[PDB]
Amino acid sequence: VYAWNRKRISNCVADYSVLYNLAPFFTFKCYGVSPTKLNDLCFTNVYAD
Amino acid sequence: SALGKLQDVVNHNAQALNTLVKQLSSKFGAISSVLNDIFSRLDPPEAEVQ
Repeated sequence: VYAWNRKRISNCVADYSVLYNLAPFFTFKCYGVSPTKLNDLCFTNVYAD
Repeated sequence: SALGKLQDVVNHNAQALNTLVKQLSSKFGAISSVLNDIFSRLDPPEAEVQ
């Protein structure tokens, strides 16, 4: 946790329906956007930690 | 300027209507003035008050 990774996501299509088998028992509680319509949106810069 | 009154009628109506249409792009203290952006940004609990 102290030396957390940082990854850059760009020039790709991001699918969220795949994030079910890879991460069972997940919890996408989050902020800044309604998760229900993340499908029809576009993001300029995505950082994964 | 002989026909000032009729032109004043036309100008009054046009400017009132234009004020009405320009006021539509006012924030009214919102985060954003587009209801769609409000709808794609917040939870319905606070989108409601917005």
